[PDB]
Amino acid sequence: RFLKVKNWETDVVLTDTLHLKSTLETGCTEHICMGSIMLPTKDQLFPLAKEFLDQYYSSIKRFGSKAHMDRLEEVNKEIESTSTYQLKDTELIYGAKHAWRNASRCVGRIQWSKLQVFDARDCTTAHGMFNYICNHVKYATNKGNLRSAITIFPQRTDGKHDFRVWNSQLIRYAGYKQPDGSTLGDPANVQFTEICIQQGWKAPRGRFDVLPLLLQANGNDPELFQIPPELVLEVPIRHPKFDWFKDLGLKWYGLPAVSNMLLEIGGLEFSACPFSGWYMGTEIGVRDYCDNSRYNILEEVAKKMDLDMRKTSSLWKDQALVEINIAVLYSFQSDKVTIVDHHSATESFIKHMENEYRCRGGCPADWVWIVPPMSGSITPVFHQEMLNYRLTPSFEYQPDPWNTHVW
Amino acid sequence: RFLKVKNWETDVVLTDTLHLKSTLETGCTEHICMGSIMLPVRTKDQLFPLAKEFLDQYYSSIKRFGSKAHMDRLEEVNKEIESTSTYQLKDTELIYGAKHAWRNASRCVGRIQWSKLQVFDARDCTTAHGMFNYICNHVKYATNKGNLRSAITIFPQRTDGKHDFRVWNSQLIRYAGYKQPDGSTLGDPANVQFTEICIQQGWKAPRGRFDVLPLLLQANGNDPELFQIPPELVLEVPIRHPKFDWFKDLGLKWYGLPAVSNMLLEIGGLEFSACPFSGWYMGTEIGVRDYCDNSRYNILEEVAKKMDLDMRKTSSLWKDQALVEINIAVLYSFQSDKVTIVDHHSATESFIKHMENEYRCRGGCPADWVWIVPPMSGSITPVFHQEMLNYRLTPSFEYQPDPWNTHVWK
Ligand code: HEM
Ligand code: HEM
Ligand SMILES: N=C(NCCC[C@H](N)C(=O)N[C@@H](CCN)C(N)=O)N[N+](=O)[O-]
Ligand SMILES: N=C(NCCC[C@H](N)C(=O)N[C@@H](CCN)C(N)=O)N[N+](=O)[O-]
Ligand SMILES: C[C@H](O)[C@H](O)[C@H]1CNc2nc(N)[nH]c(=O)c2N1
Ligand SMILES: C[C@H](O)[C@H](O)[C@H]1CNc2nc(N)[nH]c(=O)c2N1
Ligand SMILES: [Zn+2]
Repeated sequence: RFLKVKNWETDVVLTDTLHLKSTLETGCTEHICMGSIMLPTKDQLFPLAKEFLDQYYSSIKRFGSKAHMDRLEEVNKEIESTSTYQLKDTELIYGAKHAWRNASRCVGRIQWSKLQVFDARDCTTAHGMFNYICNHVKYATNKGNLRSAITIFPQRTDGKHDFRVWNSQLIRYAGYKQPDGSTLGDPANVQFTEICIQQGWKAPRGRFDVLPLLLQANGNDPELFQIPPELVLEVPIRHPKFDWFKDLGLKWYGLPAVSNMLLEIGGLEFSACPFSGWYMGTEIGVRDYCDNSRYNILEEVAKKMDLDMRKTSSLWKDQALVEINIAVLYSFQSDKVTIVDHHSATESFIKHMENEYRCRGGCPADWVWIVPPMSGSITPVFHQEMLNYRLTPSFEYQPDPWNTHVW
Repeated sequence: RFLKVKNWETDVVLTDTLHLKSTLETGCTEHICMGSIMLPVRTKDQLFPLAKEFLDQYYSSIKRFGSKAHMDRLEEVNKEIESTSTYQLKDTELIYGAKHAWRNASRCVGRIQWSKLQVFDARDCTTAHGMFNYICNHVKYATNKGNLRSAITIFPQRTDGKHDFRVWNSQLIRYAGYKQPDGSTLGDPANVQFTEICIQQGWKAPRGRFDVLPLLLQANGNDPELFQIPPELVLEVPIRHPKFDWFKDLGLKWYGLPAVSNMLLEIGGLEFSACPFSGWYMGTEIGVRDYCDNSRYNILEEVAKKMDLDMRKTSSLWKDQALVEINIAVLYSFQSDKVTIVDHHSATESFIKHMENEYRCRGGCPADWVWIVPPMSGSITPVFHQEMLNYRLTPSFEYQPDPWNTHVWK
């Protein structure tokens, strides 16, 4: 069927047909919606490959051509013989860009076509991975004028020689459990911060300690490496009015770079595919800084602002939230590092949605993730109906390696 | 089947078995989620089973399942249906049914209060004047001089579909909206079409910014009739700020009694098309949506200007700053006038406790995340971090088409 999507603020209705080409399941049923759940063979492979090549050739206006047919046969014979195949550089680039295009939880997809792809399929070791990663970080950071990029390591073979980056993001802060029973640094990384020590790392036991990369190549045991500090761009956070702010001693890194997902293109699985773009202000100011299970800093900021924290209805938490997020943005813009506010980013997404609807017939989107964690309804996406469904190529979740690795 | 739901802030995991009793569809499929879509005359045939299901739930709730009283009621209803094609609920079943439609309302964050609902039985009502009297009594009881009390008034159920009782207003109390020839709107933009119908029907509009609309009431399928709610019965709150003395000069005020009046209440297969209900406001409803939605009063700029915020660029977060103050004001004004209201922090925290309680004593709590999470400060409320399962249980409150689109004028 053909579904319709309405924006309740502008009345604009869009019709969706792209969903009709969905393959994977959503987790929902006619009886129950799981829209808010965080995570709901040669014979198998060729179909997948064919589906992919078909869209690739269609995208380049050579659908059904001899080239298309030839390629389809070549891959067909390759799988039948090698039980797998290799993507052409062209198909690789198209695949990665589209996996981003299809990321229903990503609000910055208007940038999807401008992705620098780094082919690391010739990589064989952890030092090699480190080398490729350092080059990605430097390229993408670009002294503050961030550029989206992804580095693709060798695809899975027999699952016994998988490449993996154990970190969740290339750059994050350490987390240690203290005697107090409290947590020093980032609580979200406590466990990882331990496996780094349990492996050899010498933690400074600080509040913002850039973690070491834990790289795994060809199924081997992961190895540690410290990213040249000169390559980790960091922003000290200050407020454009509260000169006391700085004493909070807060800072964040400029490069968001998801490194634990799995990239699936034409059936092939790339288990190590770190990618990066740039931050939306709220990710740091609202989630990293104010989540109760994270740096949980609202109370401190509240106190220095000297506001009545006696009653929830004074909305001190909300007032502080705003100020903190004003600081994050302020600091990044001041240090000339790329960053986008939730207002501008959501506006962009709406524009992207409209482009996608008319040039592609739709845009899979997960409302639960697209709407910013603060000021939801004053951003346009809140009033925008969205249809969520899975399309390939795609970025998928995968088990944390330390729960699957056989040392 | 069992389903796990987890809170990513506390790691608490709950198990849901309640969903096994969901009959109605959700709009989603194994291939598509319609979770953010706002809205995705029965036969004797499908009526008795609907009745039986309900009566079994009722008798089980009172620990009399399988009793003689239970079996006789089933036989009594079955006969009545075969005989008259419908059936009447006992007062007790009506009350139980009403409370459960609220208890099952997956988009309602105030459900911790479900068991305390005052049900007014208006099934003996035959005319619009009769409806007006019932509604006046409901508004006065509910308002209770500012100490709000949850209530619902239930008018006669649908029979053949040509004799429906309907409250044409979407809420018993709402402000008029007027579109000017220059394209701008005076009052509340959301109520413009309804305001026009009221004028066409004879209402003398005072054409101001906060004019309480007249009730347009339809009884037994007849053409609707106009009634003005006694002003002394309509409690309102002037909006001022704890620190901004100029806020009061924005000329804002809101009514204190929220009362949805356009939903359909379904109990045991029976359809109640006019069932106005009221509780009390969560601050953000007024402060974030009614006041700051671009298509509503939209006061962000004017408030931002007076605060002398940097409006040159969005990254100054002037909108976000103005938003908090306005919401501080709404809460402050209500508490000062001693009119019940709840802020989003307290409301969401209570809902999590209610939800956990429901999972243990009931096996679940259908909830719509998209609606439950507040329109501001989303992630600093516990619900944002809570996984929820949405499904439909009856009894329930359902949407129904606006009456002006279906009514056959006499
Ligand atoms: C350049 C601007 C970019 C912006 C502003 C942006 C913004 C966002 C935001 C705010 C999220 C949610 C993060 C969270 O809540 O954890 C997100 C998620 C995501 N983005 Fe983008 N993104 C950008 C670039 C990228 C790139 C370059 C890719 C892919 C190559 C991408 C793929 C995804 C995926 C797959 C997710 C979901 C990850 C998860 O489930 O944890 N994003 N993005
Ligand atoms: C005790 C006070 C109550 C509070 C604080 C509360 C709060 C809320 C809020 C914030 C909404 C969302 C409104 C919107 O965004 O349009 C809502 C929706 C809802 N509530 Fe409650 N509520 C209360 C009492 C009730 C009562 C008395 C009933 C039923 C007897 C009820 C039934 C529902 C239903 C059916 C919806 C969804 C309405 C729609 O879809 O438009 N609520 N509630
Ligand atoms: N802006 C991005 N955000 C995604 C990564 C940052 C995100 N806020 C985050 O903390 N993700 C966690 C996963 C959150 N559950 C991680 N993978 O370390 N991506 N980007 O490439 O531009
Ligand atoms: N707090 C309540 N809120 C629901 C009613 C107010 C809501 N903010 C509102 O404006 N609802 C619109 C529907 C909004 N789409 C209506 N039916 O007039 N309900 N209550 O019983 O206490
Ligand atoms: C339970 C719920 O799914 C969870 O808290 C989601 C909500 N929306 C989100 N949205 C984004 N962008 N990122 C998140 O981590 C979440 N967490
Ligand atoms: C499109 C989207 O579903 C829509 O704007 C929803 C989102 N969440 C909501 N939540 C509540 N409580 N009330 C609403 O009117 C809405 N509108
Ligand atoms: Zn769904």
